[PDB]
Amino acid sequence: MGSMERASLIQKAKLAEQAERYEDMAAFMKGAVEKGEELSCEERNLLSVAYKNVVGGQRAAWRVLSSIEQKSNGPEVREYREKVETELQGVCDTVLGLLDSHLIKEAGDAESRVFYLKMKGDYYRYLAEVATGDDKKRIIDSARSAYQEAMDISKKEMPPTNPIRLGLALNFSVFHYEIANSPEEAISLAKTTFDEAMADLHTLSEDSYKDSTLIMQLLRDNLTLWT
Amino acid sequence: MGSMERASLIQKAKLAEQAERYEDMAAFMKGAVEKGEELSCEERNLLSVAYKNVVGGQRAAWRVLSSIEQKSNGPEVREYREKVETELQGVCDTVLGLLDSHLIKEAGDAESRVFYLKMKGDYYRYLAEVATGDDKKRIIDSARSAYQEAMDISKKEMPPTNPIRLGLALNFSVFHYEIANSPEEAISLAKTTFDEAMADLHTLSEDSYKDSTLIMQLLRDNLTLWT
Amino acid sequence: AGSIPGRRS
Amino acid sequence: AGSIPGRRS
Ligand SMILES: *Cc1ccc([N+](=O)[O-])c(N2CCOCC2)c1
Ligand SMILES: *Cc1ccc([N+](=O)[O-])c(N2CCOCC2)c1
Repeated sequence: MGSMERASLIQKAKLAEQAERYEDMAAFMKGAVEKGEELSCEERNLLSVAYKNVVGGQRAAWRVLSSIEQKSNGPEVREYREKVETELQGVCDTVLGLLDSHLIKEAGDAESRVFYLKMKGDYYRYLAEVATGDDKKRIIDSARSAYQEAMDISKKEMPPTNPIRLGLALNFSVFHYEIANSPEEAISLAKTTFDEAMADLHTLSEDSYKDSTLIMQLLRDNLTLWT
Repeated sequence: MGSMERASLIQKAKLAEQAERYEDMAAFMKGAVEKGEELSCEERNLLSVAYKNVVGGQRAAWRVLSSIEQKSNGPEVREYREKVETELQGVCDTVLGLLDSHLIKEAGDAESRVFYLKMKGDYYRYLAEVATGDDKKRIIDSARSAYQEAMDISKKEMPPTNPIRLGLALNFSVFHYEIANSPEEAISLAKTTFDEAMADLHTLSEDSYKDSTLIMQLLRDNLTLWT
Repeated sequence: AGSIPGRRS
Repeated sequence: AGSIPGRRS
């Protein structure tokens, strides 16, 4: 995308979202990141939406194929599951590479730095979902380390109702429950996050209240499933 | 896909359908066609499902972008609509090329020949949806000619309740209404098709009755919208 | 209006 | 269970 203007890449990413062309959207946003400038709040959201949709389709396909493969146990199911898995890993490596070159190092404000470190935790988490063995251990630790740095910043620099802080806590709790075999840590984090947000809702406008309570309901939904 | 066994391509196309990986499914079925053997009934259905899903996503995206472009009237919306349009045309040309090299010429039974000629009409119809000008006229005539040959065979060789015959008539009626500016021909074809199928339902088993009445309801749904 | 949906085997 | 859906801007 080197020959396209940054502003045109951003405009086309928004059009691709409306057209539900998420692979295109991700390619446009990768091109925008590679222009080398920092991303605004809205541009960060476009980057995240694009790749979340791409990797989300891959994860859903991998789960279907992994289930069929487990039931079977010719080479075809394993070969095709491996093909999807390699593609998924490639997308995760691409996102992680954008974060490392050079989005995180240039992110100084809490809102940008927390957002990117949460993304780093998420994409290592998606790698962990398909990893097998000792490779799994180092990938799991990379996810944990990114989430933990984001949590430390968010608790120092953001109010407990901030939607990014809430979504980080939600996703770190899912990491604990689904990846790290720590369901008690997942439940404790979700409960403490919910309760501290509740106590801060009185400070918010009607619109901010709506944004925060929407994510709080997701924390509650997980707590209901886990307890 | 030249190095993969035909049977493995078919198996992987079925897995790709279950995983909702329709681009993969279409690539596997293209590879299977290119082995040079005729396709069974089930294999023809896999080919059609794969490409229908691929082109269906492209058509939906093209319609979103075309609507935005019409409302606007920078170059970005037009450029991106053109990109999607070129990709859509490439998929249609690929399908048409498989039919021409060499699926139609080897199809001697009515069920296979009607199926492929209906596909030929459909993919020329999708080309016509995005065509502008005199190119539109020849593309429209190519769709009409394919549908007409399929209709002539189907009326001679298949009962009026045959699902392929019914779906051909449904899609040719849509061609008349949406492409050829012939709504009266569309309505007449849908009505005659429905009525002649009704009168033949008494000959069918419970399972065949269900298959035929499902497509008859689609004819009725169009008639309700058009009258 | 509606053609054959045809998106499921 | 459920992470941030995050699939719509
Ligand atoms: C063109 C046509 C007519 C009928 C049917 N059908 O009875 O299912 C189809 N199917 C093709 C395979 O995918 C589902 C639709 C197509
Ligand atoms: C990680 C996170 C937390 C909160 C929100 N949010 O309040 O919307 C998001 N969004 C990112 C952009 O797409 C929708 C979700 C993400």
